[PDB]
Amino acid sequence: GDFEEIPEEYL
Amino acid sequence: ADCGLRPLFEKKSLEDKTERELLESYI
Amino acid sequence: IVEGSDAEIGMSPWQVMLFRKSPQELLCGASLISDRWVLTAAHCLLYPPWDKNFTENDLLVRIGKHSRTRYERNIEKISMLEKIYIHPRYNWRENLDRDIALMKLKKPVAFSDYIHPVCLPDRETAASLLQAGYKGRVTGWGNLKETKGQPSVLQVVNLPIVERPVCKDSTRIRITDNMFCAGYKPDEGKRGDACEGDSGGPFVMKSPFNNRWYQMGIVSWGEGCDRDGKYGFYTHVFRLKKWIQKVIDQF
Ligand SMILES: N=C(N)Nc1ccc(C[C@H](NC(=O)CSc2ccc(Cl)cc2)C(=O)NCCOCCOCC(N)=O)cc1
Repeated sequence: GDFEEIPEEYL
Repeated sequence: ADCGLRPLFEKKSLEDKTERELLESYI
Repeated sequence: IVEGSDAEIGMSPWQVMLFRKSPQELLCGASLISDRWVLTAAHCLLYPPWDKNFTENDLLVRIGKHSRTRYERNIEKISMLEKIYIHPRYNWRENLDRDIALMKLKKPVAFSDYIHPVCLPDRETAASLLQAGYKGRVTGWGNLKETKGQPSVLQVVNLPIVERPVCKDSTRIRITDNMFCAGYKPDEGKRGDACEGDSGGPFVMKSPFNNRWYQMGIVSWGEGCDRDGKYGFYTHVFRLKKWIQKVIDQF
C-alpha cells in the first residue's frame, strides 16, 4: 500500500 | 540526435543547481 | 541515494523506474536511451542465488517520474515490456561482471519536457571523461540510508570517479575492466552513494565539449551504503557498447 494505485489500462 | 539535451535545461539554456560541480571537476 | 538532494523537475528526463506489477513495488532504476529501449543492470532482472528471474510480464517501466510513490497523472508514462535482453556473459555466479541488460518497450514512448533519452558514450568521450577525480551524477528513488528511510521524490548526488587501485584495495571482490567505482574518500569529507533501490540507474556526465549528457555507468553493486573506505561500483557502459549496438541492430 506504499505506492498509489496505477490505472488498469497498465494493471 | 537530440539525446542528452534536456527540454527544461539545455534546450532553454538553463542550468541545474549542481551541474557546475561536474564541470569544475573536469580539469 | 545517501547524502544526496531532491532532483529538480526534468533534471534527469531519462530516469526510468522498474516497477514490479504484483506486489506493486520499486525494483530498480533504469534509463531511457531511445523511444523504445531502456537500459538497466542485469542483476535487477536475473539473480539465481536469490531466486530472481523476472519475465517481461512481471514488470512495468515508469518514465517521466519525480515522485517515488504517487501516480503522476498527465506526466509519467507507463510502458509494457516486449522483450528482455541480458548480456550472455553476465557473471551472476561470482562478481556481477558485465552487469547490463536491455528492455525493449512494446510501444514507443512519447518524449516531453519530462521524458527524453540520454546519450551513450563514444570511445573519445569515454576516454576523456572517465578519469579519476572527474565527477558523474547518480539518481534514484533508493533508500536514504543503509539501515530518513525512503525519499518522497527522485534523489541526486554527484560523485568522483576513483582510481582503479583504490577501487580494488577497498574490497575482496574481484574487480574487472567492465566495472569502475566512484565516491569520496574518507579524507575528502564530502559523502554520498547509491543505496538499495538505486541499482540499474544511470551514472551520467555532462560533456564539456558538446554540453550533452552521457551515461557512462550503471549503478551495479556496493557493500553497504556510504561507508567510509567503500565505493559504489558501476557497469562500464562504453566497454559493453558493442553488445548494446548488436542487440539493437538485430532486434
Ligand atoms: N535488508 C536488506 N535489504 N539487505 C541487503 C540488500 C542488498 C544487499 C546487496 C549489496 N547491496 C548493498 O549492500 C547496498 S545497495 C547498493 C547498490 C549499488 C551501489 Cl553502487 C551501492 C549500493 C550488494 O550490492 N552486493 C554486491 C554483490 O552481491 C549482489 C547480490 O546479488 C543480487 C543483487 N541485487 O546484487 C545486501 C543486503
